[PDB]
Amino acid sequence: GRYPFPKDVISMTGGWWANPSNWKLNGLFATGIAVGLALWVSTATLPYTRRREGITSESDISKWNAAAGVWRERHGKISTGEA
Amino acid sequence: PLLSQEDMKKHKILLAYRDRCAALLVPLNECRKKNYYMPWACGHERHEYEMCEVADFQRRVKAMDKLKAEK
Amino acid sequence: NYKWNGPLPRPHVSAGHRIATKFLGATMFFWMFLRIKEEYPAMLGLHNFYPP
Amino acid sequence: ILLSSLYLFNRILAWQGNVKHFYLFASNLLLLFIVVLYINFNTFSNSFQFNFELFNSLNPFGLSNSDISNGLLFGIDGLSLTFILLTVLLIPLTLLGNWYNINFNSNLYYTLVLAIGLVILLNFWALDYISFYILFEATLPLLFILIHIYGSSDSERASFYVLMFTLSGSLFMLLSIVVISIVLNTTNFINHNLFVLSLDLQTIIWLGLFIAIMVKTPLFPIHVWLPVVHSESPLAGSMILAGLILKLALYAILRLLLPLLCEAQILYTPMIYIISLLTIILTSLATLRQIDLKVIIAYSSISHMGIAILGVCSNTSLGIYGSIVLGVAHGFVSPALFLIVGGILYDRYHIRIVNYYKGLTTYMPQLATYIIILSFANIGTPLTGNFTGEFLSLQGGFIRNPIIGGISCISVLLAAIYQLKLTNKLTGGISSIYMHRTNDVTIREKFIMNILIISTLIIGICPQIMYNLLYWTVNNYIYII
Amino acid sequence: HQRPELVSFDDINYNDHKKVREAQESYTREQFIRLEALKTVRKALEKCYEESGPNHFEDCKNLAEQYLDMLPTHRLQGYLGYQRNDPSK
Amino acid sequence: AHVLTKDMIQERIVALLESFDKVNDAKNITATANLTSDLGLDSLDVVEVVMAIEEEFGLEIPDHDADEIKTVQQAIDYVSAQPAA
Amino acid sequence: IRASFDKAEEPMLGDYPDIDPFPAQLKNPYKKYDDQQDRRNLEEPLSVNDDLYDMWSPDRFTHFKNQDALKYFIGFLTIFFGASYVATYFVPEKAAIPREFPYEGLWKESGGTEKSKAFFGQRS
Ligand SMILES: CCCCCCCCCCCCCCCCCC(=O)OC[C@H](COP(=O)(O)OCCN)OC(=O)CCCCCCCCCCCCCCCCC
Repeated sequence: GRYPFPKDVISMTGGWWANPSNWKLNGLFATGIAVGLALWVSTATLPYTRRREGITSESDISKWNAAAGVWRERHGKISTGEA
Repeated sequence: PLLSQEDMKKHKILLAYRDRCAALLVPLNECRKKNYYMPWACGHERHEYEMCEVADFQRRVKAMDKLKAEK
Repeated sequence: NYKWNGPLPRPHVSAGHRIATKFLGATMFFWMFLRIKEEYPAMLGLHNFYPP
Repeated sequence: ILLSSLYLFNRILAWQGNVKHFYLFASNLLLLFIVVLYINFNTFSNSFQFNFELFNSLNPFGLSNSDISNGLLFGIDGLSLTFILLTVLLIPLTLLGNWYNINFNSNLYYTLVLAIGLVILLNFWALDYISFYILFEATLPLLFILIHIYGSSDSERASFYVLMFTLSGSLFMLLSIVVISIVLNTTNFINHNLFVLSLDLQTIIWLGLFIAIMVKTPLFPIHVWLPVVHSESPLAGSMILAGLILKLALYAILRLLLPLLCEAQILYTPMIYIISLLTIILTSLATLRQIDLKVIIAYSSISHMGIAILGVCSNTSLGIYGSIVLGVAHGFVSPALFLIVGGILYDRYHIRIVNYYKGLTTYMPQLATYIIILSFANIGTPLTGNFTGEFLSLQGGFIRNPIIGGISCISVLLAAIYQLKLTNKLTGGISSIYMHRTNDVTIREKFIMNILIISTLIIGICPQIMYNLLYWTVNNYIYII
Repeated sequence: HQRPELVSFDDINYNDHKKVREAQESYTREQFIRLEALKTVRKALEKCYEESGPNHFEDCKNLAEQYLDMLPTHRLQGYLGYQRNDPSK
Repeated sequence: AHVLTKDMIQERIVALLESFDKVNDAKNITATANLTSDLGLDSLDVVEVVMAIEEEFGLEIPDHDADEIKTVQQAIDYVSAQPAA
Repeated sequence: IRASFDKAEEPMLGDYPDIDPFPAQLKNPYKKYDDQQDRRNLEEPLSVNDDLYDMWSPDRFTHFKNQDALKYFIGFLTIFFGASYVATYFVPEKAAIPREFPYEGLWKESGGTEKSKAFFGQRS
């Protein structure tokens, strides 16, 4: 069941069977802070979100690969296993 | 009919799936996308691709039969 | 715990737990039956894909 | 100003009788002053900025504007600024951690502590070999006196160790510094990479410099003085020694050795890697069979310094940045662990034997939480600066030599072993029968430990915040043709 | 935005410290620019890969080969190697 | 939860001994009865009894203590002294 | 006294009790002790290598001897690995040839180039 425990021991977890007499009002405060933090961050991190594909166009991709080939030709660059 | 290289890229077929009938893979994957990969749906397309793979594996077992016969 | 070294009484179990047991067992058996019926050829192994 | 401030000091002493409030105030002012300096520090330049010269012949007692410079040079770049900020952060906490447990000759004790802190802070400002060496040795008399008077039972032997081992290394450092002085006739750090000594002479000078580095870091096999000196030092001595004086070694490598003896360093690097792998593996293993709390915490520092060395001689930007970050994180974490073992447990029970301690969670849950957090920080949990330092140092070491760095990756495991083996016994089990219940950690102790924890966490989640001071340094010392 | 003038170790007399500092800083800054080029390459490769998926090989071969090529050459190498050695002799 | 009372212990022990066969008699079993003397149990039979008692109350008796109990009162008090019974 | 490492320390003690060490885990747990969890009474002498014999020491198991347990461990591993390796020989052959792909094994699609088709490219 239960047993005696030293009352002077203060732990931020509450200690033994912590069940404060005003726990419902502190609970209202806690849930208010919870919704506030969750909503604030959900909105704040919204601009840093994006999808994986469809961000750039095929134009950019193909032109970048072509530019990379141009670079590899200006230098003397064979391909992997091309030997 | 064997798919065009361009078509096969355009549909973004996986490399291991790119075979003589990725042609039936394309509609099957489109159906599987419209429905939410639910088991009961896409039955016809799923069966169609499987029947490809039947013919496909069949030519393979015959090729191994011929190879075996040579020895 | 009235009786010791003696035959035990029939256990008392809540109505809800018996009803939950009946539902779970009925559902599992019925689902298994449905699955075997629907997949019998493929799960048992039939229609060999090799050429005859 | 100085006259007036001296008057203020005298009056405060006469009326209050204990200097320690004045010293705390002073050190806080010094911290604020250094922060102001950081504000006004230009980071888009690899040049020393707040220069001044002392004991020049034209003005022995003031600053020199002469066209001949024969005094001692001082000034800072980003690399010095980082460690200076660490120092001014640590000093007030060092004063505060002994706020109540010194009840005799207390004014002298606080004077010695503040003097040692100021000496190290000034040492980081030094810009030439001679002044660097002067302030590098100036601590030894203060440490000797402090440990001898305010130390634990075995403090006499501790004081003799801390003086003798460091002198032993410093005199070979002095041989190297004398050779440089007579060969170049210059001593400065500003332009000493411009002088290219013959390879043989570089190889000879490097020996004296690196012997000093072996004793001071320490490295295997001459590390045996550190565990003693730590265990019998008072709390301020231990915190200073672990958090600043060891980093003086790493700063010594980067400032005195690498820019001048580049080619000889390239020749000698595998020997350095042998010695660092030795120190890591062997000291980490030897930590398993210790029975004293402060001795175990002391042994942890040697292994972390071994990883730091492996980083700093890796000839890669990542290795050097990792060594610096690891030094800073160690300066945050190790003083906290020393605070625990030698200021909380030792001031409550006046014993350091491990067998007495067990199950501290029941009466002191807060102390147990602090122990858990600090130990997982010490063994290198990510989002702590220690992890960033060890990871980057190991990257540099693996690049410089794949086999040696790959083997050195065993430090993660070894550190976990000794540290968690300690904290397992300390926190859990049934409360010890040998000791009685005492108070939980107080407001002052919690304040110090919170400062250290938040510092290490801040640089652990975003280690980039140090880069603005160090992006020149990570290129100033690597030798690639 | 500052664009300090570029200086080389080869031209300068090492006895004017201002010029020597400028040469050291210029060399470092050029190394950092080279790094930026490497990172631009890598970011383009990441976008290429993420949008090409299964055919990323064909689509991104050029970028992948170029990134793998610039990796060993576009890191930091520090100025001490080149100021302390004259490559001519 | 579940808590036992001294009388419950005694009742269980009495029933235990009642069902044991090598006993002399069932009616003669007293609270202060000696198994060795009154019930005439063998050297090993009291051993069997202590094993039965530990198996019944779900405890474990060390060797030095099992042989110490000689009367049923000793057994009841011993079983009541153990918290997890 | 019993173990080699404790015997090694006998010259290194002068006027300290040469204790025979007994694993505290093997001390039967029904005796009473001043510290029940550590099964130690107050002022009991400590062996020089105590830290290897207290309760916090790595657990020791009594069922098999250490050497015997080693024999069993190595035996299980050897029999398993050897049986598997020998079983590799008595293996049936498959029935269908491995699959193939168009365009000389799609060597274009897995990167590849005309000059190097062996590195990248399927069975075709
Ligand atoms: C016993 C060991 C061996 C002793 C050897 C050396 C002993 C030295 C004694 C300490 C004296 C050094 C501290 C004071 C010198 C700096 C005074 C100063 O004015 O700084 C000069 C510098 C440039 O100033 P300026 O050119 O005049 O331009 C001003 C523009 N408004 O202005 C600046 O840029 C500001 C510079 C800040 C310097 C910070 C110094 C940190 C610590 C200060 C006190 C240290 C006292 C040490 C005591 C223990 C002994 C080491």
